[PDB]
Amino acid sequence: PVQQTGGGNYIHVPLSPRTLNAWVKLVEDKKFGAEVVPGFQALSEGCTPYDINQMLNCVGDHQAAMQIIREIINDEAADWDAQHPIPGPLPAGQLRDPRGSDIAGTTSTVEEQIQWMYRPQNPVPVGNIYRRWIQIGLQKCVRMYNPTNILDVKQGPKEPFQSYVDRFYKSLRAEQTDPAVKNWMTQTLLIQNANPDCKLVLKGLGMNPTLEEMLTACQGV
Amino acid sequence: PVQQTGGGNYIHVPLSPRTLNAWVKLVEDKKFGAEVVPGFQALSEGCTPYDINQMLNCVGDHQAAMQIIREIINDEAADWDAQHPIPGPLPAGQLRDPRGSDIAGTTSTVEEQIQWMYRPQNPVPVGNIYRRWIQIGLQKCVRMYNPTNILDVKQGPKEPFQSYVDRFYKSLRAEQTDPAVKNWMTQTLLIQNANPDCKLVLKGLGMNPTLEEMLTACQGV
Amino acid sequence: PVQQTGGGNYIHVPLSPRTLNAWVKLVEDKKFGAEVVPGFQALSEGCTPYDINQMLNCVGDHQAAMQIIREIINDEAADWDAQHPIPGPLPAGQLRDPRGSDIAGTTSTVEEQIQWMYRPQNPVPVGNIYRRWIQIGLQKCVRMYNPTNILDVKQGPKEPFQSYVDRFYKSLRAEQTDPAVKNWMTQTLLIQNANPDCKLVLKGLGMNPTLEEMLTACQGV
Amino acid sequence: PVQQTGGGNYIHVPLSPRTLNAWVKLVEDKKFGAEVVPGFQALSEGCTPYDINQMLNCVGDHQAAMQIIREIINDEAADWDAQHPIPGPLPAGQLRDPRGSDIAGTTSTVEEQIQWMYRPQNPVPVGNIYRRWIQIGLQKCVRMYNPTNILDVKQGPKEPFQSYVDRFYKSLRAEQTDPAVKNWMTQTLLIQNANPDCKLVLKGLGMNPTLEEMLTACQGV
Amino acid sequence: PVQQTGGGNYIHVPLSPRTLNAWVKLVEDKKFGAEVVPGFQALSEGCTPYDINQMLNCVGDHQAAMQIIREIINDEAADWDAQHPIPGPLPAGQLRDPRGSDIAGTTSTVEEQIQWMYRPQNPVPVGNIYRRWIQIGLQKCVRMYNPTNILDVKQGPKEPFQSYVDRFYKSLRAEQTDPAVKNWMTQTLLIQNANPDCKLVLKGLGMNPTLEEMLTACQGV
Amino acid sequence: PVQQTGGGNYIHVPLSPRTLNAWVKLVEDKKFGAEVVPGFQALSEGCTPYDINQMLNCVGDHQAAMQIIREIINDEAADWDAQHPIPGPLPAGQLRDPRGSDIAGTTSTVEEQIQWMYRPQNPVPVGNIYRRWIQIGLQKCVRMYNPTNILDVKQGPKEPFQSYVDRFYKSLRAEQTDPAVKNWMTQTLLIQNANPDCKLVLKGLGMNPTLEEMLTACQGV
Amino acid sequence: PVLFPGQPFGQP
Amino acid sequence: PVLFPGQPFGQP
Amino acid sequence: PVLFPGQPFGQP
Amino acid sequence: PVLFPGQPFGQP
Amino acid sequence: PVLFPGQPFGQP
Amino acid sequence: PVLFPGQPFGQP
Ligand SMILES: O=P(O)(O)O[C@H]1[C@H](OP(=O)(O)O)[C@@H](OP(=O)(O)O)[C@H](OP(=O)(O)O)[C@@H](OP(=O)(O)O)[C@H]1OP(=O)(O)O
Ligand SMILES: O=P(O)(O)O[C@H]1[C@H](OP(=O)(O)O)[C@@H](OP(=O)(O)O)[C@H](OP(=O)(O)O)[C@@H](OP(=O)(O)O)[C@H]1OP(=O)(O)O
Repeated sequence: PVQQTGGGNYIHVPLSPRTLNAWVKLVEDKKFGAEVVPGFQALSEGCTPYDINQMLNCVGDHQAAMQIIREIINDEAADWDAQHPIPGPLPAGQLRDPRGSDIAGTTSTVEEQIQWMYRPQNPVPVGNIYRRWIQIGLQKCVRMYNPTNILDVKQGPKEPFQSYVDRFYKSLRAEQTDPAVKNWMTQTLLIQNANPDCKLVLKGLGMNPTLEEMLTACQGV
Repeated sequence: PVQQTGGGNYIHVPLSPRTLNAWVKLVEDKKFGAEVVPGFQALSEGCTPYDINQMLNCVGDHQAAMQIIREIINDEAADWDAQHPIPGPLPAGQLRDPRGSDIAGTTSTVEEQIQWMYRPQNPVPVGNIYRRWIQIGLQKCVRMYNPTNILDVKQGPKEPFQSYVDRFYKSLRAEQTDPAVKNWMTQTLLIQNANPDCKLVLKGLGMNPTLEEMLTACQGV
Repeated sequence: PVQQTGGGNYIHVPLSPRTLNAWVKLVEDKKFGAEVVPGFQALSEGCTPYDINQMLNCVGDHQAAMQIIREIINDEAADWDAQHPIPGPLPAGQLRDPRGSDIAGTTSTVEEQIQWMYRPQNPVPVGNIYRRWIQIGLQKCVRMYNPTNILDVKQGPKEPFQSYVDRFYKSLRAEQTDPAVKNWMTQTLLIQNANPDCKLVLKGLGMNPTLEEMLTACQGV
Repeated sequence: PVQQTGGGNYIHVPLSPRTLNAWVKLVEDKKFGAEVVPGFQALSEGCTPYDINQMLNCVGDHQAAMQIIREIINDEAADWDAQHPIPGPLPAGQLRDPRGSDIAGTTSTVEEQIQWMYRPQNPVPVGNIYRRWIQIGLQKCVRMYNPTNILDVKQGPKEPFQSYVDRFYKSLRAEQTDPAVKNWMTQTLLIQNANPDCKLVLKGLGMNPTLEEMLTACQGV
Repeated sequence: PVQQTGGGNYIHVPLSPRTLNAWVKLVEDKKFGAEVVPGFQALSEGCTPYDINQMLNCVGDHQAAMQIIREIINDEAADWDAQHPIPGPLPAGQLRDPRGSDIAGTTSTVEEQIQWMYRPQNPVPVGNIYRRWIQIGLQKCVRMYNPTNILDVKQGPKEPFQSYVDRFYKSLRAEQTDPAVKNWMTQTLLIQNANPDCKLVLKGLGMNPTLEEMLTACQGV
Repeated sequence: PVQQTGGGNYIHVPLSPRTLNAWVKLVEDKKFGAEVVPGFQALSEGCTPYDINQMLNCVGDHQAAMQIIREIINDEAADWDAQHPIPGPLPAGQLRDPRGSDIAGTTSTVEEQIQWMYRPQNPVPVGNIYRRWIQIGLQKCVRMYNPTNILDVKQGPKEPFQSYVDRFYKSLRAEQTDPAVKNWMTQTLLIQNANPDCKLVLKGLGMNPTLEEMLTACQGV
Repeated sequence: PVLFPGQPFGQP
Repeated sequence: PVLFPGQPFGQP
Repeated sequence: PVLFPGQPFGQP
Repeated sequence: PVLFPGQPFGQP
Repeated sequence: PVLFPGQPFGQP
Repeated sequence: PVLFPGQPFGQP
């Protein structure tokens, strides 16, 4: 991560062992669930890329998913390389304008990444950019591990309603579909994929019933 | 959360992993009990909205309840938007007056939320406002999960009195009814929903018996 | 709680989640034993009333006991209100002289409670006053839960002496009786409520035997 | 405990909940073993008397032992009261010269105890004095609970030597006997209280055998 | 490790007991897995060689592996000794230019290692150099313990595909072979070492199929 | 331990309860294994003698070993007393030149030990000297508890090679024999104390085979 | 009555 | 509508 | 007698 | 290709 | 003899 | 040879 010192200078520090261990446990216990994408961010906020690399280099399992994360990091970088091309010769020995490998911490170091973050001009969040790319590869992995469908989910006659909705809104969160489609799915598909006449008890509500109204109407139905 | 630096400036920091984990455990073990509403506040006091979002984005379950929390956040904001409408053109590039999305941290950032909190004039508690809205949606959820009634509760002949009162005052706390009604319920309904003649032993006390007098009078009765 | 900043100013901070959790566990495992009254104080020393409220608002059980604590807080305040009545109109917008609700943190805020604690003149310990009132209601609760009597306790023939004394001095601590009565009870009742001739072995000691002399004299008797 | 602030002033702070919990566990698991006397000191070093009181007011069991500790605190104080008698009238409102109750924290407060510790002249360690008195009462208690005798200990034919010595040096530590007696006991009694001819194998060593020489000579004998 | 003090000076500090314990557990539970090499680095970042030595001197088991680490440290040093030979007589009593034993902390001390790190000129990372050498000996050990082959791995008919790939990419990481060979192995060997016709379902993809395309194509095949 | 304050002064502090507990657990779980000698050092680095005493006064068991540690501390001191004899009369009330009891903290205090460590001239590491003496007595104890011989160790026909080497290099570490003897033992005895023809498979290597070459050659032999 | 029966402790 | 149904809380 | 029998340790 | 297949993340 | 047999380590 | 076989790592 990064700290500050007298005079306005900044320094590098280590990533807490407690945070590294918590990242690993989140990956193992949740088996790359959707929850893993934000747990990573909170654990890594105020950090730098070198540390983000170590956390992802500690997980010794679910290694296929990590290759999926790697395929993504190489792409986003290529886009940045094209969008932010090598400027050319640089005056004196000034720090190089950041490129695809530098944001990740491969062709660079922590001191250079921290210097870029507070470069007097063009301070660049090298740390935040590499986490966004990483969250994209984690989300692809969360889907590959659990490819269950929102439509596939169906209610059971001796099975309650709250839990069916629970399975429904949890599956929808993982998806990366458009918000309006999510809105239609959460006002139509849920009423549709119920028990034969439980669809009717949900429809008792006049229209576009709010979920407070639907979770109370079918309590013990 | 927020910290301070030399010169009177303020900065942003990360939300402790210990606090995120404790929020999740409070939600899972208590299954969104009433206790969850204040555990959230203590864990999140001195924080900012972005962090409150991550804690609520980590819980991977009880996702229906979270949609109920969302339905609430969108409403309270709309009220604020109407009460605090867009002022109009703003001089130079000053920070925008906060709106419904900004208080939540969606159409904004942490640095802007912290700057608003110490804006030299009109310092606004963007963090506290988003927690109050959130506590309203959590309370709706606590009720949906446990919709047991204060009147429904009844004492058993081989069942003690202290525990019946325990179930009674715990159920009353969750309710959002008026205080005078709560006062009547705690001086009448409790004596009424007892065993056939245990109502009489409670009434032995001259009138409006204090709970110290009622919990001791029927000990081993 | 409270912290200090450069210039001599003071600020507010959050109550540790570790302390909130430890207060709850002390209440649950000891079932409101006498030990609970001081565990609360140590956990809450250097704190303010708002935090003391959250700790007591987190416990989701033993809710009847809490109502007993509330009946007490309302009384002690009324006494303070009478002893410290509203002075009258206050110059300019100075902070109001504290009243019954303010000491608890209900009709007030943390910043006002901290300002009172270091008010240049009449600095008032708003935090310590609300904890003393609370310790009085907790002690009433400790007694209601365990109403066993010091006299009720009796020794057994195949039961040892040290443990009987242990049950005796533990029960006496909970009581709120006068110290001289406690002194008489600890020099007479203990010798009296023994086995038929174990009373005699304790009396072998010339008179007013010290507990070192009594716990060694009847070892293996 | 105590902390320091700019200008050379000192303040009071709370006693860690982790330290209070560790003191209780040391008392419960070791059942007031000799180990308890120094665990208390390490946990309480840099502290003040008020905190030492809370730790000893949290233990809810082994209450008889605590009365033994109390009988001791009242005595040592009386000695101090006689050795350090009330001086007489004190100029202006200066802090009172400390007495028996003040060292314990009963007729005093933490701020007065901290002020005494750094009184510009006669700085007095009020904290260390009350811990020494307390360690004397704890040691009496350690003996009352385990009154096994160093001489009572005897070796077994199918029982090893290292463990017998272990029981021997552990029992000797608890005793408060003179060092020369301890030296004689550790060069004579140990050889004497062995198996019929194991006394001889220990004596194979020319004289006053060192324990390295005795623990190796009878290995597998 | 190292800290800084007023004036720009630097000091030495201890290595956290939590970090020493976590290094040992990583070695014991993972039995010197590949994960051990980076866990060591994160735990030891911002440290000095003396501390790295203690962590490796605490592990009381897997001692053969440690000798392998030692054989490596002696070699890398010899190379440095040759590359950086003793300069000759040094002016006054200036600190000696570092040699093979000094980087490890054997013929030196922490204060000398910290002074070298901030030597006004030629500041040398004595700490980072000794960790790189150590990571080379750990990697040799990870291979000796688990010498399973990437080619040896084969899929089972009732065994899934994701897990086979998991065993494949985990084994490849441990290897120290060239990257292009790793690329060929991850685009050919994996399709080859499958079930008799599962090789064909993977090949359904037109060519050089990306792992996202391969892990989804054979889901439930 | 020791801390620093403004002006260049130094102070004393307490030893962490976490460190005291970890020292005890290292002694109990490893039963005074070789690992105990360095765990002690890491836990006690930056400390003073008084604290080292408390840690060793908390362990309530393995008390015979501690007497062995004591026999050693008294000797090393006597040597220091002779090497560093009482100088004679000291000017004014200057702190006494340290002696055998002072280095241990018996005839001295922490403030005097800290003052010696930063004595403007002849700053003496009173803390490090007492730990080296202590590590010598711990090593004698590690040997007394586990007196198994490097030569005594023998391989089994259905027993693997890596583990035999593991038992061999672990036993050698505990020994305090010369390094060249250790080198001969690790290039000869290990090949000798194998299975009847496993000695030959190890010898397949041309000569002085490195342990990497020996641990791989006999894998699955 | 500062805290009415059943009222969560603290600000109203 | 600040947070659309199913939208992870926080920035878009 | 600083602490009377059964008196919680500390201030009265 | 910043990170080649199987390459530990971070500096080469 | 700095520490006599059985003497708790530290100050007398 | 910086560290001889079996030599505890660190200062001699
Ligand atoms: O170790 P960290 O990741 O920095 O976490 C700290 C740290 O925890 P430990 O006690 O486990 O080491 C503090 O202790 P120190 O490192 O400063 O000794 C502790 O507070 P104490 O010092 O009182 O033990 C504090 O606990 P809390 O969260 O209850 O304030 C805790 O906090 P975080 O885990 O939130 O960082
Ligand atoms: O980091 P620490 O302060 O050392 O505490 C953690 C953990 O607590 P935290 O994660 O909250 O810090 C344990 O508590 P739990 O989380 O398991 O409840 C705690 O032990 P206790 O349960 O007895 O409090 C133990 O440290 P310590 O014993 O010094 O308190 C340690 O455990 P882990 O390293 O396994 O997280």
